[PDB]
Amino acid sequence: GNVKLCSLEEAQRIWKQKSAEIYPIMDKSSRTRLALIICNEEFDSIPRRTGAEVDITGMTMLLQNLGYSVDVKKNLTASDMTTELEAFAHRPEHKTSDSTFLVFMSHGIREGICGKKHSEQVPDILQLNAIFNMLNTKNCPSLKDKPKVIIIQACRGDSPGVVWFKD
Amino acid sequence: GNVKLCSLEEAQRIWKQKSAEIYPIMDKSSRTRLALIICNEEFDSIPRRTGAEVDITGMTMLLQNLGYSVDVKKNLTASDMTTELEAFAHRPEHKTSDSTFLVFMSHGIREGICGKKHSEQVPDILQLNAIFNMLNTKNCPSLKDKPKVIIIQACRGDSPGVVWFKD
Amino acid sequence: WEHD
Amino acid sequence: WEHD
Amino acid sequence: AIKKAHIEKDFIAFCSSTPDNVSWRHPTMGSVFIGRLIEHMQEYACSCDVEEIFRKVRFSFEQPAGRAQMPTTERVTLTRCFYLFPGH
Amino acid sequence: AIKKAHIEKDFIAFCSSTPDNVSWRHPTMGSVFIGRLIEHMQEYACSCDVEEIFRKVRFSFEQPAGRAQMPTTERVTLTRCFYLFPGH
Repeated sequence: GNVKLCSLEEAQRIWKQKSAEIYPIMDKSSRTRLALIICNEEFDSIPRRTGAEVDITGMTMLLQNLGYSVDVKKNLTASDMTTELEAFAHRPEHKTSDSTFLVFMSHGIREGICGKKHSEQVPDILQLNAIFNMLNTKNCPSLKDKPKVIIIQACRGDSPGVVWFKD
Repeated sequence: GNVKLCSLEEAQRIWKQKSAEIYPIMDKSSRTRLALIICNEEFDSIPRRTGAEVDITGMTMLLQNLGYSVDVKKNLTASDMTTELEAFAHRPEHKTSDSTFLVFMSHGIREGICGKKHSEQVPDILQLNAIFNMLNTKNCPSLKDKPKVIIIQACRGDSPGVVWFKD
Repeated sequence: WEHD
Repeated sequence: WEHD
Repeated sequence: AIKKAHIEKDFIAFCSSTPDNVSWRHPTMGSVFIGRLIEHMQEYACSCDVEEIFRKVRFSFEQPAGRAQMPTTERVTLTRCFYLFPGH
Repeated sequence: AIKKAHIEKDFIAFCSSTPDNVSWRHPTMGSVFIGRLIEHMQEYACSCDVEEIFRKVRFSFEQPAGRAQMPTTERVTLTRCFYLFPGH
């Protein structure tokens, strides 16, 4: 759709220049690509992430036009996120996929992503290494030798990320 | 020397294709590039890193042929490493450099690099985010908008990094 | 605008 | 060979 | 029989900001990171590999527009270029 | 006057292995990661940007030679390609 399509000619040119170092692509007719979007807009003790609805709509359409079946999940707790991940890692569609896209969107801190029931005194965060852990060769062999792209839209703390310089 | 040199012709071809998205290079006559190598071979309570001497010799020659003045430091403690870094961040040569290379080599764990006086019960490790912290725009403005490449040769734990699969 |  |  | 395989490989994270730092969001425009990732995706998916596209995104956040933000690519184990060959 | 700048930018780490995992070393051959980084550096510094060269290194560790190891590129904030233009 809105994605600028790759022409057969240029595709083979790309395919020619460095074939040996490209992740193989699975035929369009048989592959079942999966993608998972976890978005948290509603929180019990943190300001609502107003605008998420637009991000969701945005990513979903994109992934779909890229050839991915998009499973959307809203307002989960770390536990629920950890569960949904184990589920996604076990999906049968991966056996016939060539890559996968995981997308997280929610508040966050430096150590991890914030789940719906998170508070200052009682944590509810998903440690980043856990996502990498649940989708590796041991916990998800269906994706061995296949691209696993994680995209995260979350704060990494409170600092505004800037310093001043003179001029 | 042993580095395959870039020919003027191909250099400009590269310079032509996507000039706008290349980090600017400083004239060979005026730049003073700096590089720092911290290597720990001798340890007080861990098996000696036999072979380091060859890694050192290796990287040093390389960096030099790349156009870098290489400052070598051996067997330091986290403290000493943290000090040497503050020193390197303050060096005046950076003002007239276009990038920098930092190279660490020593035992390590998942959280950081091991210093000379490290033991199981009494830690002596340099947290990875600290290196990034000491060389950023705030603590080292001489390198703002300039490449800062960190290269680390260290264990990240004890796991052997492999799983079995059937075939 | 807000903080994420 | 050893572990680094 | 059996063979050994790498426990971790072919990964690539892409965060909206750098550690310790926040990311921006607008009530009727959503996250800048997102809207921008999409914009670039729609544009260069046909000719650039994912890593390159991510870089191009970081590059658009280079000049601090008040609501400063710097997207980070992390834990990359992609041993090859990943072109999305949209259109097939 | 004064302007704002990104606190963290233009960085790029490259570790010998992936988290939780060890890296190999030989008494008379040194670290594989190192000897290999060098080998590739000497070879492609003239035509490939640093990020690409790093990838090429990861790629040489793709087939597990017993002493399995997988080099990771981390905390990348390079907003541009960094060619080392050796020779000048």
